[PDB]
Amino acid sequence: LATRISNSGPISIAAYCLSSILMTVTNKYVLSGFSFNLNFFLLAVQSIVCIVTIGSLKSLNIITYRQFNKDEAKKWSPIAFLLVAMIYTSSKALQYLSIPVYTIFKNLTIILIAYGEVIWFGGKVTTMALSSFLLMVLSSVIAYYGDAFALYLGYFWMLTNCFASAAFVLIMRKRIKLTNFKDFDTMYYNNLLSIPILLICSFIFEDWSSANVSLNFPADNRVTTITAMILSGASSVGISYCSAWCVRVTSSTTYSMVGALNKLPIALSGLIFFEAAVNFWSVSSIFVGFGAGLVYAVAKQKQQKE
Amino acid sequence: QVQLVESGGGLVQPGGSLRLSCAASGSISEINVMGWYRQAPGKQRELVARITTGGSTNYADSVKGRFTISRDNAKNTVYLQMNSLKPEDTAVYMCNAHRRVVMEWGPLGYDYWGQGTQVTVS
Repeated sequence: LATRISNSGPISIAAYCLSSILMTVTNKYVLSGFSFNLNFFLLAVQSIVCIVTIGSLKSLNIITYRQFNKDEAKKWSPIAFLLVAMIYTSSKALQYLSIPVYTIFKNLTIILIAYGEVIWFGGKVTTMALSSFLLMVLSSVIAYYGDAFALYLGYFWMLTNCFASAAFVLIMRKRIKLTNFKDFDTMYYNNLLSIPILLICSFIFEDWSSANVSLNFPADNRVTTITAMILSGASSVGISYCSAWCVRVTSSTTYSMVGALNKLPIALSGLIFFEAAVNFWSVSSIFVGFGAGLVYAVAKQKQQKE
Repeated sequence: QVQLVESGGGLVQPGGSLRLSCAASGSISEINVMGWYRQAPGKQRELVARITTGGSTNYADSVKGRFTISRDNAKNTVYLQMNSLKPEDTAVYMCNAHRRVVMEWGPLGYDYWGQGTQVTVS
């Protein structure tokens, strides 16, 4: 059964939304009092947690993946460099821009990945599929509507994230095909190589002064900080496997569209389990986003039969 | 992105009282923790209190049972009621606000600091 599920399109999609829901729940509802402004060092800790998680499973003879290779780490380096490139540019994008404006631009990259898969991987973008891309941007625009230099750097660091996010999936999906990598080989290399880069970025681009260190690691609460630093990285194990799983089987476009649809369950949860407003500009954002997913799904059915 | 303005500091006799305030501004939906710090002259920052959206309050032993941090979601303000102020409580009190945002590879945190209100007890 481990093989039929491995080459399953719907299952990789469902497991990706579950792992994204689980990771967002942990970092937003389970860890609500957590404060940590050393971003790259905490993300480097996450990659350490995923490395020891699957490295111990393989050492227990449960799972299995390829041995580390010098000539194959040198060929995965561009993908690991791009993965940290999205991390750095998005952190710098959110220091001047908000989350609603970040999602507007992130839903404008699916139109760029969809048209990059056509050029590089061959194919076509149908009109039904295109109209679903504009219906995810519409839902973002509706949701959003409900210093001059600073806002120039907001869109500069946001267009660079658009290019790094699009290049990441297109280059990565190509490289899982000349290497015949499985979902554990991709997870192993995506994390092993990203540890040194994220640690080096945390050295130069983050504050390691005596006052910021004691503000991030208080001496009177060390078990709480270490525990929250590991629960924050144990929830990313599922999304690290299911991101590479989804990209391999379905597409870079489908993986990106599913990622955009992964933020609608969170929005609906706020409107029911929390106090979030139920105004027209927040209900019609969820309904329009659902129509975008249901139009993309039928669009691929027609494309499958065309 | 997020701006904090503090008001309430001043000179109070020993054993007196003081209430500090800290109004947030900007994007106030991603803020999860907001607290108070003090920097005695010649020393580094110390924690005075901490509150989160959910009312979980963290204090310091030296001020436990005296200071009371509270929040007001109507105007996004945090107060700090400082009773029985001994002279060792003189410092510059600063506000904090943590912005946490979650995306497809992990969370991100941004700390915003207020302006600082000088509190002198004598």
